[PDB]
Amino acid sequence: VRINVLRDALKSICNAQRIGKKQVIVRPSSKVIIEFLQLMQKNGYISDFAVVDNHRSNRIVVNLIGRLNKAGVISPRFDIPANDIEKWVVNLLPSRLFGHIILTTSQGIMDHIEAQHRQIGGKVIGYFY
Amino acid sequence: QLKEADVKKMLVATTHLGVRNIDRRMQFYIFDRQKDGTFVFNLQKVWAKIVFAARILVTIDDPAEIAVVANRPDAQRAILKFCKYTHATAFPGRFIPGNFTNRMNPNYCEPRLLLVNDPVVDRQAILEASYVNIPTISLCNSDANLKFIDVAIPCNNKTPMSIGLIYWLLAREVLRLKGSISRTEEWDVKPDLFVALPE
Amino acid sequence: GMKNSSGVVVDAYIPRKCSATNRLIGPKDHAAVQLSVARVNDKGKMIENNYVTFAFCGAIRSRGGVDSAFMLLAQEHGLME
Amino acid sequence: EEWHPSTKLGRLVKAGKIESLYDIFKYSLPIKETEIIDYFFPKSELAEEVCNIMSVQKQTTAGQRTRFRAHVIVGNRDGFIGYGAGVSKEVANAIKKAAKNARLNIVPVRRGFWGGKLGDPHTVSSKLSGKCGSVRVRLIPAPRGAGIVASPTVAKVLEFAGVSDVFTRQSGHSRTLMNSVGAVYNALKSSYSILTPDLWKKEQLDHVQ
Amino acid sequence: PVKRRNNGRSKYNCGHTNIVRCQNCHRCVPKDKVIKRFTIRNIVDNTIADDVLNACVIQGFAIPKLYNKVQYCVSCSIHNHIVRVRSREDRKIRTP
RNA sequence: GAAGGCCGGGGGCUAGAAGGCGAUCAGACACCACCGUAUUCCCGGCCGUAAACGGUGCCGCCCCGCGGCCGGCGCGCGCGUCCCGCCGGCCGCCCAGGGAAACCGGGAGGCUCCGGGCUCUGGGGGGAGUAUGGCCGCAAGGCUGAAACUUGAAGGCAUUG
RNA sequence: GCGCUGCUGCAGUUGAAACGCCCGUAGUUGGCCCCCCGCCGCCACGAGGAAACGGGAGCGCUCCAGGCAGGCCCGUUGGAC
Ligand SMILES: [Mg+2]
Ligand SMILES: [Mg+2]
Ligand SMILES: [Mg+2]
Ligand SMILES: [Mg+2]
Ligand SMILES: [Mg+2]
Ligand SMILES: [Mg+2]
Ligand SMILES: [Mg+2]
Ligand SMILES: [Mg+2]
Ligand SMILES: [Mg+2]
Ligand SMILES: [Zn+2]
Repeated sequence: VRINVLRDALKSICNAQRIGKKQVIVRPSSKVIIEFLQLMQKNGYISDFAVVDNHRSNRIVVNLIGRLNKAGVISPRFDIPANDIEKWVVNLLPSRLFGHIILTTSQGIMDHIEAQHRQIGGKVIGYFY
Repeated sequence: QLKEADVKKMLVATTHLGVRNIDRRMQFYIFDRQKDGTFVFNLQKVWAKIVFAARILVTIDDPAEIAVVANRPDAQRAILKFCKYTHATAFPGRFIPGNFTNRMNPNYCEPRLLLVNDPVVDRQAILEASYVNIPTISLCNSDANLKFIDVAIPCNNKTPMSIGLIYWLLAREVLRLKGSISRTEEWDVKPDLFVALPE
Repeated sequence: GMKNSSGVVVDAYIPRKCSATNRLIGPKDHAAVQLSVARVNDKGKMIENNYVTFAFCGAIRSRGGVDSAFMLLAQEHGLME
Repeated sequence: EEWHPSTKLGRLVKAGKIESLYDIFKYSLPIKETEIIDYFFPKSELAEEVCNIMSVQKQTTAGQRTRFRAHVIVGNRDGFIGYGAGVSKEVANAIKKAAKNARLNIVPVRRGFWGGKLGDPHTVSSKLSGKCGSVRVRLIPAPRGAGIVASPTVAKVLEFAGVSDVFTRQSGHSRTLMNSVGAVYNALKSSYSILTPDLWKKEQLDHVQ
Repeated sequence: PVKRRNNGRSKYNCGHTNIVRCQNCHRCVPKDKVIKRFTIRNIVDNTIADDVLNACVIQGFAIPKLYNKVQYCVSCSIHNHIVRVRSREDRKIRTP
C-alpha cells in the first residue's frame, strides 16, 4: 500500500527532470510536501507550483528549470542532536559549501544551516542538492 | 507565407500523402487520415519548416562545407542539381564508412552541416556525423525515427516528383534569402529538371 | 564561477549549457552541437547578419525531441509564435 | 620533416588563431594529432609514466601467439590528466602506442576547497565517483595538509592530475589495475560536468567560434 | 546459460498441457513442444495418376487426397532433417 | 497439493516395474523382439514429496517507442463484426539505464549520488543432509539437524584453439 | 585488514541462497484532514550526584616520559572547566 507520499513525489520529480521535462504532476498532496517545495523554491531549484483542489487528496503541479541534481528522504526519521549534524553532512552531502538537509523541529521545518545558527536539533526528513 | 501556386504545385506533386504507419514525434504535422488509411500532411507546417531550414542553411558562409547524401536512385538528379545551383558538395551513391573519422580515406572531409533525404536509407552517415559534432537536417516521412535528427521536414520522400520539388523549393528559398533573386518574379528554372527522367 | 576568498574567480573555464535542458556540456560530449538562425530585414529576402545561437547536448539528441524544443525556442525568440 | 596539419583544427593550431587548450575543450572538439597538444605543451611541464605491462596469449594450431598490453598516464600537475593503452608484438612499440593514445585523450580537472577558501584550490571540487568493470571509486575532499589517502597506483594518478588533499575508497576487484585506473580517470573526467549553484549564472552565447 | 526465451516450447498462461506420442519412436512429448506439419497428398502418385484416370470407367472422376498431421520429437526431427541446427542470429527467425 | 507408494473394498482392456525367453556381444543378467504379475480405472482413507522453474517472494509509485491476441465499454462515419479511444489480462522487439557478462528493459531500471513497508534464506569446497536426540507416519519415509577431521581451490559468464 | 556479519553498509535468474500454494494469531508497518486544549515520545537548558583515567587552561622537573609547581612587588598566587 501507499505509505510515504513524499518519497513518491521526489522520485517522480527526479524522473521527470532526468529527461528534461518542464512540468510534473504529483497525486497525493500534503503539508509536508508543500513545505519541502517551499524550501526548494526559496533556494532556487524548482521555480513555482500550484495545488489543485478536488476534495480528495489534492493534486499539485510543479515547473522545473533543470537545476535539481538529486532529492531523497530518510524513512525512519531519526533524531539529530544539535551537535551531531556535521557527521550527517559529511555522510550525505557532496560538499560542505552547497547542499541542504531538511529537519523538522519544535520551531518548524528548516534547513540544517538555520538549525546550526540557533543551536538546536530535531528529526531528519530529507536532503537535496 | 504560402501562395496558391505553391500549394497547387505541392498538391499535383502528391507531397502531402504519406504512409499507413505513424510516429508519435510526427503527429503534430498530421492533419487527417484517408479512408484506406494513408495519412495527410499539413502544407503550412512543411512550408514553415522549409523556410526555417533555408534560414539555417544560409547561416553558413561557405557553401562548400555542406554535404548532401542520398543513396536513393531517384534523389541523385535532384541532389546534383541542388548542389550545382547552390555550389555545395554531394555524396551520391553508397556512403563509405570512415568518410568522416578516418583521415586517410581518399574521400574525407570536415563538413559543418549535413543534409539527408531518408534516415532509414542513409543512417550510416547520421551516426558518423554524431561522432564529430555535425548537425543534420533530413526529409522525414510519416514513420521516421528522429534519433540525432535536429530538423525534420514533414514531406513525402518516395515519389520521384516530391523529392525533386522539395529540393527545388529549398534552393529557390535559399537563393532568394541570399539576395540574388527576388520573390515576385518566378524563377526561370522549371522544377522538371530536378525530377528524374526515365530512359 | 567559483569565487575565491577575495571574490576572484578561480575556475579555469565556464562550459556551455544546453539551451533546452539547462545542463552542462562536458569536454568530451561529441554529440553536442550549436546552431545559428539568421534575422531577416523588413523587406524580407535579405539577411542582416545578426544570428541567434543555440546549443544542445547529446542526451536530448539521442532521445529525440530536439525538434520540438527548437520550435518552442524559436517561437519564444522570434515571430514564429 | 616538418609537421603538416592533416585537419582543420590542426591547421588552425599551426596558425596562431587558437591560443589555449581550454579554447578547444570548451567546444568538445576531438584531438587527432599529437602536435595539437605539444605545441601547447612545449616545455617538459608534463610527465609520462608506465603503470602496468601484461602479456596476453592466443592459442593456435602450433603453440601460442604472445603479445603485450601497456598502460600509460600523463599530466602536468595542473588540472590535466590523460590515460591510454596500446598493444603490439614488441614491448617498446606497445609503450609508444600507449603513450600516444594517452597524449591524444586528455581532460581538465576541476579543483576546489574543503570548507575554508584561501589561496589556490588544493582538492577536488566535490565528491566524484567512477566506474569500470567491477571497480568503483569514491573521492572525498580533504582538509589542507591531509595528503593523499589512496593506494600507490591511484596516488600516482592524483599527483599527476595536481591534487594534494583527497580521501579515497575503492570497491570491487581493485587488483585489476587497468579497471581501477579507468574508474579514477572517469571520476576525474566527470568533474567538469556537474552543475553547482555557482555556475547557475545565465550567460548569452557568442557567435564567434 | 539460457539458450532461448521460450525455453524450447510455446507455453503461455498455463501450467500443464496434454501429451502426445511421436509417430516415429512413440516417445511421450508435450503438445506444445512437439513439431507438427500438415501434409496433403494424392492416394496415387502423380506418375500413375494419368494411367489410372485413363483406366477409370467413371466420367468426371477426381483423385482423392490424403490429409495427415505428422508429429515428431526433437531428436527424430533433427535426425530426419525436418529441422536444422542454425546459427545464433538465425535462431530468432520465425519465417519459413 | 503431479506421479509413484500404502490400507480396506470393486473392476480385469491396453500398456507394463518384477520374472521368463530369443537375439547382439569377449562377456550382456542392458539397449532390440516376444509373454507377462503388481500398477494403470472407481469408492473411503493415509503419505505430503518433484528441474512442484519464469531456477526471479508479497503490497505500492514513475517510466522510450512500435506491434499482435482475449474480455468489456464509449466516440465517429460513407455502417463495415470498419477506426479512434479507455480498463484489465497474455506476449514479441527495443532507445536510455543496469550488469562479470549471457542478458533484463510490464525490470534483473529509478541504488557506493548506495534508507517505501513485511516475511524467508546464505557466508570457501568436502565430512554431510551423515551421527545422536525430538515430532509425525502402518510402513516407505518426512520436518529439524552437528562435531572431529580434511583440503587450496571448487564455481559463473565469456575468448582462441 | 573485512562493505567476508553489512544500522550507517552485503547477497538471493545462471556463482551459496525466495518456503509448492492459500488462510491466519502474536509481532512489525499503516493514505489525507482540524494552527492553538490534555498526555507519550522528541529537542534545548538546568538541578543532583566521587575521585582516579580521558580531554583541557598555566607552570623550562636542563629536555622527555612526568608532577602540581615558583619567584616575588604574588587574582586572597594557582591547581580553571
Ligand atoms: Mg550448455
Ligand atoms: Mg509445470
Ligand atoms: Mg495414484
Ligand atoms: Mg526455488
Ligand atoms: Mg542498498
Ligand atoms: Mg559474500
Ligand atoms: Mg561452507
Ligand atoms: Mg548449477
Ligand atoms: Mg545458485
Ligand atoms: Zn516420429
